[PDB]
Amino acid sequence: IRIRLKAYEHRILDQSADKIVETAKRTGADVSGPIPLPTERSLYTVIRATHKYKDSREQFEMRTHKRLIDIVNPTPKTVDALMKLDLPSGVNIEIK
Amino acid sequence: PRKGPVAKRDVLPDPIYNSKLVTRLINRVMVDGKRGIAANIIYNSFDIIKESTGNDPLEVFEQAMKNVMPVLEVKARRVGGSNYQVPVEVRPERRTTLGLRWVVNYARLRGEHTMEERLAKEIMDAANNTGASVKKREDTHKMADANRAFAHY
Amino acid sequence: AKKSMIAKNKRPAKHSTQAYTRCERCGRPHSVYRKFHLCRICFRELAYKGQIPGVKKASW
Amino acid sequence: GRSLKKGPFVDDHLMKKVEAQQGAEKKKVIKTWSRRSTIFPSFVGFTIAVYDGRKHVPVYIQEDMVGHKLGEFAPTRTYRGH
Amino acid sequence: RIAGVDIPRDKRVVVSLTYIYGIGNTTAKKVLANVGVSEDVRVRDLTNEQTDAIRAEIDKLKVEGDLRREVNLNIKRLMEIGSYRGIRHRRGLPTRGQNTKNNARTRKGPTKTV
Amino acid sequence: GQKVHPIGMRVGIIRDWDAKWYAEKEYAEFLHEDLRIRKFIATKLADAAVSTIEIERAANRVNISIHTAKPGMVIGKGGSEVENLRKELNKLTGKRVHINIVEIKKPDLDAKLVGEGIARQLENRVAFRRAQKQAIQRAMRAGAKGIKTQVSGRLNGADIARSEGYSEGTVPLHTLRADIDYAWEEADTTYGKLGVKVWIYRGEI
Amino acid sequence: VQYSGTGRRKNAVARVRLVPGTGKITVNKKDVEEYIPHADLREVINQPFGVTETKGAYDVIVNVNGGGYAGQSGAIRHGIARALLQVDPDFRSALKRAGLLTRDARMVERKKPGLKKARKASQFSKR
RNA sequence: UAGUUGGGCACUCUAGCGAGACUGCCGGUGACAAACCGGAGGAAGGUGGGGAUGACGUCAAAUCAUCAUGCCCCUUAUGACCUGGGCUACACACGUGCUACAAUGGGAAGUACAACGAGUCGCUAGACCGCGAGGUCAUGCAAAUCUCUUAAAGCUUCUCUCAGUUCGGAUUGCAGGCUGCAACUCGCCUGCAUGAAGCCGGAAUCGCUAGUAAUCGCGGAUCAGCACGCCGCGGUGAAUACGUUC
Ligand SMILES: [K+]
Ligand SMILES: [K+]
Ligand SMILES: [K+]
Ligand SMILES: [K+]
Ligand SMILES: [K+]
Ligand SMILES: [K+]
Ligand SMILES: [K+]
Ligand SMILES: [K+]
Ligand SMILES: [K+]
Ligand SMILES: [K+]
Ligand SMILES: [K+]
Ligand SMILES: [Mg+2]
Ligand SMILES: [Mg+2]
Ligand SMILES: [Mg+2]
Ligand SMILES: [Mg+2]
Ligand SMILES: [Mg+2]
Ligand SMILES: [Mg+2]
Ligand SMILES: [Mg+2]
Ligand SMILES: [Mg+2]
Ligand SMILES: [Mg+2]
Ligand SMILES: [Mg+2]
Ligand SMILES: [Zn+2]
Repeated sequence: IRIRLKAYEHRILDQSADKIVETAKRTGADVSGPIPLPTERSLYTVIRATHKYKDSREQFEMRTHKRLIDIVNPTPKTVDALMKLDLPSGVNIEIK
Repeated sequence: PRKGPVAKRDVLPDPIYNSKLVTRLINRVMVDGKRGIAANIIYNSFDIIKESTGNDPLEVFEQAMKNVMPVLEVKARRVGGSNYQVPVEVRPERRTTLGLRWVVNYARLRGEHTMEERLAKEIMDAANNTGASVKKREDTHKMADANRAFAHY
Repeated sequence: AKKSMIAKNKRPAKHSTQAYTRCERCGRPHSVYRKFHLCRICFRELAYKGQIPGVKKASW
Repeated sequence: GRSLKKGPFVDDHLMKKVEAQQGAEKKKVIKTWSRRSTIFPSFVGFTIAVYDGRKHVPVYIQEDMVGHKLGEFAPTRTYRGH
Repeated sequence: RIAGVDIPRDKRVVVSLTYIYGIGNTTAKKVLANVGVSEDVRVRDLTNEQTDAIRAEIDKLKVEGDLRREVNLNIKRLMEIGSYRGIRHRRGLPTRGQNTKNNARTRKGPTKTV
Repeated sequence: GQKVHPIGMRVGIIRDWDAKWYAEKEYAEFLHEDLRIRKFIATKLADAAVSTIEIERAANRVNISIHTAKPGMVIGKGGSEVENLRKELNKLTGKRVHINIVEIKKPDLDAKLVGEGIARQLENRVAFRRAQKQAIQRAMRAGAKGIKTQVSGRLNGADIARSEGYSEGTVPLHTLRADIDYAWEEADTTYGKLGVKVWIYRGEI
Repeated sequence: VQYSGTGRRKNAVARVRLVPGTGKITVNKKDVEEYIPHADLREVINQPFGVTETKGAYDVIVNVNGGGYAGQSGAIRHGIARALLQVDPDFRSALKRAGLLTRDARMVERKKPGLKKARKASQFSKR
């Protein structure tokens, strides 16, 4: 089984990863990871002013930190365990 | 700058002649950071020198530098309502800089089709104490001598 | 004529190429980000407020 | 240019008008706002009053004119000089 | 010489052919391919037989006065029908839609300071 | 010269996003749904002392944490008011809306609430100096390490607008670690808008 | 027995391995002359051997990627110096005084907003 | 055939947690200070490089056309719908850029090395047709997995031989490709044909102190389509700073 975690904040992301790994390991399944993935970055530059004044800009960046988990020899309990373990809303989670 | 003299960045010696002066010449001839073309041109010029003359091109080029490198320059000074030139001894770093700049500029201005050909010809003439580069050095010393009255300044 | 323009933009366009984006917050036609559906002005305002998830001042 | 597979372009209303007047002993001016419509061999011999943005200018169509858009034959803006 | 124009002698055959009106570098390559003549050989070296074969190929192609007459008829046609392009041609302005506030010097001619 | 937004400067350093959700294909839709939600709440609870709206999304569900200094007023009797709010928000959004109310202890340390108070008083034609002075006093009593306030516009109906401000303690906007709250509020008067700006520097993080 | 090293220059990273031999160098399964056809660059690569007096003693196998040829050459040089430290600690003094061990930190400076390059500014006319 | 497969994560890499640089230590100067000069060590030394960050205020500076708003004006019209046109005009003047004027080059062939980023009706493999722009079938990928994406300068050979040219690529003719309901006004791109001025630029004026200038490409936002502009990335990579009179 494969689990892809994504979040805008690596801190909460790592907390959720710890929870996933701990619950799987407790349920007896073997887990590979957490595997950091290349964090995605998107950049936006906007004119700071509302009218003319092209030179003065400001730059915003949105970062997506991603983690990967691979569960091996999944017990029947682990599948429902990893669906009961509910992550904070700030983390997007994918399974397989 | 205002604070004071800054450090000079070093140049490693040329790979095949084992000289820093050759590397500086390569840099001078380089354009748009195309050091490959620059180094190739310099080596071809030295090959032509070793061909047209049986001597070592490096020694020939050092002789050309000796002939072209100035000794007294003129620095402009604004004295009240009058601005005029003043003779000034040249520090050795500026000597090499002027030598390379003059040689390369007049090499580019020569009439031969290819730059390495022009460069080799100019180097040989300078070593022979003739050519545009030596002429420019003569003019520099001549201007310095004419304004020699201002040495006290 | 901003209100009528906003209404017409909301309505389906007669031809596909006529369809264009306006800042859904203020209706500005220019500089509308597809990801956020906001003009540059409104994007910067809300991003400062911290109400756009993930976005933050860039620096590198 | 216009893709060959697409074929020539003409506004349907203009084409319908010229078609209706094909069997006409004497052609009557066809008034169109459509600049886009391409001229056709059928269009030959007709006088078409094309809108220029302020009024319909008549143009007599000929086999020499065909192959071009109508709007090109009606200038938009006037420049007398300085 | 070949098509009524004395092509340069020293140059390579492909370039000498380009000197003919209506023939560009691609067309020169094509005609030489048909005739079998190598591109590198100079025209002065080219044998009279190769020159005759080249003449045949050019005569197959349209060049010089024929080409010029064709283009002038097209331009005359636009002007006579009074198309927008014809008016551009008549008044010496860009036909292809360029902006004329600046530049346009090629069509306009030398600047007039007034 | 201009200054960076005090909150926007620290978002992602010590302050966190209010819209606490992640989305890729529905990012724009969710963002605009949140904006409409915020506007609707602002209109609805204008009289209540609502400051911060934190929105979390869980699949079709939407959890909304509303911080207020008047939780009783927001809730109503037996949750009647919060329930009416939920139904209206469900109609608005088109999905299940769960609402969680949070009590704003120490309202004197909230930038938006302090700014709102000053704007209300200006609308009622209180002396701007008096409004700002008492706001600063209350904030310092609450324990803010520093506070700064500013009012700009046609003060007292003057034809020439100007800006008058006051401060107390420390408000080092350039110190990133400092927990400085900020908010801009407008008071609609007879002569036009007056801008109110409040900076509140709490215990640094 | 192989002595490993990692070198970096600009965006280039070079994993270097020294194996005793005749001084032959191979990069990405290809000889140094093929890969880096610039004699000056090749001499740069061999500098560490010269200072350590270990000319010809060690053959080098390098897996390098990123950056360009000059950057990858610098990375090879850095990795070679580190590999020599593994071979003999006493080379540290000569290597350090030659400055071969220092990781050249000069990277590309970011383009600034409003400036055409990192420092180049748009041409300015007063009136 | 392939990092392929098995196998291993060692290395690189990725990304969390940390370590590291503090004038911390050594010597000299200094008013027993601040501090300054030099040294050792170290990847990095004195703010290591760069970014973000912009005090009170100044110019009744800019914006009532992002938005909001006091007051004033219009209310079958200064409001609203539609087609077409204009904002793209062109005796002229200026700013900012791109391309050049050639041999440190042009052309042909071969060969090598990046980074930042984008991708669902979106990136599109591979194959076939096309001189080409592209087209057909069709594959993988919501992506460190697939693709855009073998980057260009570069290096190696051949050719051109100082020519307004094999430089230059404007304008123009014809013929096409796309996108789109539609390309005349008024898109970008392709082929053939044509082959403009231009031979390094007066007075004057601009940027830049190192991975910088110079130069070379690559990506992206807007976006059906359309950039020499903007934002960002990497490749190659210099010259000079005596000095503060002006
Ligand atoms: K738009
Ligand atoms: K135009
Ligand atoms: K201009
Ligand atoms: K690490
Ligand atoms: K307004
Ligand atoms: K107004
Ligand atoms: K101007
Ligand atoms: K430009
Ligand atoms: K060549
Ligand atoms: K058009
Ligand atoms: K585009
Ligand atoms: Mg559009
Ligand atoms: Mg010709
Ligand atoms: Mg145009
Ligand atoms: Mg004013
Ligand atoms: Mg104005
Ligand atoms: Mg108004
Ligand atoms: Mg305009
Ligand atoms: Mg010439
Ligand atoms: Mg500086
Ligand atoms: Mg660069
Ligand atoms: Zn907006």
